[PDB]
Amino acid sequence: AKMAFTLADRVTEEMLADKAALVVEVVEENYHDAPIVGIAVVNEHGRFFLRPETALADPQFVAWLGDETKKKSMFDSKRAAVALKWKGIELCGVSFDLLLAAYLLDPAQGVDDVAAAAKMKQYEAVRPDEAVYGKGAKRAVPDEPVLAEHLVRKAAAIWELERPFLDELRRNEQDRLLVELEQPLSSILAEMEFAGVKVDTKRLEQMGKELAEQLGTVEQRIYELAGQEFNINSPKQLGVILFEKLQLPVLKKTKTGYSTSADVLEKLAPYHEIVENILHYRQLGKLQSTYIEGLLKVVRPDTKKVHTIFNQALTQTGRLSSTEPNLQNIPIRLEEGRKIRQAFVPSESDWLIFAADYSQIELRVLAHIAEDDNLMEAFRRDLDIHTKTAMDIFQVSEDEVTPNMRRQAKAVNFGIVYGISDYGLAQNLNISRKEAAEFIERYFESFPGVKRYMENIVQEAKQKGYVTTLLHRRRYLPDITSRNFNVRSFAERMAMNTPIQGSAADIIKKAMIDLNARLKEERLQAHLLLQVHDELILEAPKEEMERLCRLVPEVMEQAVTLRVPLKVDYHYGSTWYDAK
DNA sequence: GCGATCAGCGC
DNA sequence: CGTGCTGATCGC
Ligand SMILES: OC[C@H]1O[C@@](CO)(O[C@H]2O[C@H](CO)[C@@H](O)[C@H](O)[C@H]2O)[C@@H](O)[C@@H]1O
Ligand SMILES: OC[C@H]1O[C@@](CO)(O[C@H]2O[C@H](CO)[C@@H](O)[C@H](O)[C@H]2O)[C@@H](O)[C@@H]1O
Ligand SMILES: OC[C@H]1O[C@@](CO)(O[C@H]2O[C@H](CO)[C@@H](O)[C@H](O)[C@H]2O)[C@@H](O)[C@@H]1O
Ligand SMILES: [Mg+2]
Repeated sequence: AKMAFTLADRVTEEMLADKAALVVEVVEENYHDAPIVGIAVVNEHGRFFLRPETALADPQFVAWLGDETKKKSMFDSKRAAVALKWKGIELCGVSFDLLLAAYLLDPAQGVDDVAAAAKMKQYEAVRPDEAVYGKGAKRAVPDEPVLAEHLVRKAAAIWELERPFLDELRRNEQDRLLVELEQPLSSILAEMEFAGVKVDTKRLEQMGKELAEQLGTVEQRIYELAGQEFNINSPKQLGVILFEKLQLPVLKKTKTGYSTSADVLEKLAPYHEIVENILHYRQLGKLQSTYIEGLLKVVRPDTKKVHTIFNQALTQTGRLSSTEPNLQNIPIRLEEGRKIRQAFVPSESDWLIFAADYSQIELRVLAHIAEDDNLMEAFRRDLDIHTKTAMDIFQVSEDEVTPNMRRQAKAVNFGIVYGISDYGLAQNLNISRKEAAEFIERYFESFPGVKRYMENIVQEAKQKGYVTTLLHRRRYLPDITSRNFNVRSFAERMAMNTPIQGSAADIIKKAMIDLNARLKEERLQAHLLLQVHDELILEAPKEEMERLCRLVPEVMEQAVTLRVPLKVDYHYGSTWYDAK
């Protein structure tokens, strides 16, 4: 039966109590400068629905929203906070965010709406958002009666669920993680997203023109060498040309056909001149379609800024993700793509971009957690970790390490940092699974502490059912007991990797909170723009660079205290590209 | 229109 | 046989 509530035509005092579940509904997935379709408030006085036009124009309600002493419980408060920021309204006092609470309790559940979170506690008196709004082209805000009941039911669920969610977090020893880390970070992410990053669109357009030129040249060359025209961007069509018309060997196949991935094309290059051209085409095409045209599509015409959205409740490792646009994967490895970064500039005249990154934070975290004497000593001496790993696994002095040895040691470390299988390592180094496994073995012989940790963490995951990070983030691994070798092995690798990657996530998140506190104490105009897993990107007046060179690295390095030092490198320049 | 498949970017 | 995200193609 329907849920009782007052569909108010004006704001009343009882709607402004010092404790309430609040819903400020933004239906558009991208909430930047998006519409607020409705508001719901549930407190000790009852349940209320308010039309945005009314509430947001009412000075009492606005003041209530901005009053830090008036506590609010919400679901995805960042969405509401940002939508309100675009309307010039401040949201304060959010003491509980159900989305973040559910995320910390179990990232694997994929909770993306109130209904999903509520179902965790057998509460189902609320509908999934998709059921109410639909999806895709059929998505739309329903009539007021339907909308009002939905927002009220969501607010009611939040009101009822706060206590049980907080109680379980306390049992998991995650209450501080929510209240002292994720919730405060949510507000910082809101400011970053709202600020956005300025884009030199003319620069991007110029690069695009140039790429279009090169693409046309290589495209014709490809048809030339192929003896016919075909859709190069079609793995299917390309596969027929390469493996049927040109008879190149089939070294790898996909579930549906011939593989044409770069790793495969690399091996085929010697056989035909068309290959190198296909590779060149893939590189330029990726830049053109994804980084030039893609970025240009989401830049705001009025300010020339891009406003990403950081998904704080998605990854199972505790990392943040970025969308519309994704600003965590802008090219940097190859010089060609790297130039894309020249397009990201300061948002004000005479300001500069400042970037600071942790040096090998994942392996330092591993040295700390595993308490491996060799690895800890390596970082205490601040050694080149890849040269050092090569020295130990290949049993040679430092001057005996060749470039190829270091490359292979670096690939092994990559595998450790990301928890890839011996198969993954074999493909990465183009060697046999046996040889790959062989390197792993040599690594454990030289880093016995790491081997002990891996064995111990796997047993711990099996016994408790989950693994944890430095700040108590948790990840359940039900597959660790599977009688299927591949499935179980993956779970075991995640058991060892999550504490590493997840703790690194915990650290940079706390650094972000500590940094903003310091920037405020110092009254610096500098502010965060982006987080890219192990690095922070800021912009600030050129006159603040010297102070940032000392402040940023220090705050980041001191975020937590490990058995080994943390080290942060930094650079600044006129564009993101120049902050190298 | 929309999901599946394949590709490649940085972490 | 680490991952999330985005874009081009392809078949229903
Ligand atoms: O507001 C971000 C927050 O919303 C969720 C759903 O609760 O994701 C939605 O919004 C994202 C940003 O536009 C989209 O990428 C995603 O597809 C959409 O469902 C959460 O996952 C996220 O933390
Ligand atoms: O000129 C466009 C026309 O060419 C084809 C090949 O016959 O595709 C080419 O151009 C596309 C757009 O630039 C690329 O995506 C593709 O990789 C390239 O081969 C046709 O599909 C298209 O109609
Ligand atoms: O030989 C023991 C060694 O094998 C691993 C897998 O690499 O774990 C296996 O053996 C354990 C018993 O000691 C089981 O609990 C586990 O499920 C099974 O895969 C290592 O963790 C262990 O050191
Ligand atoms: Mg780094």
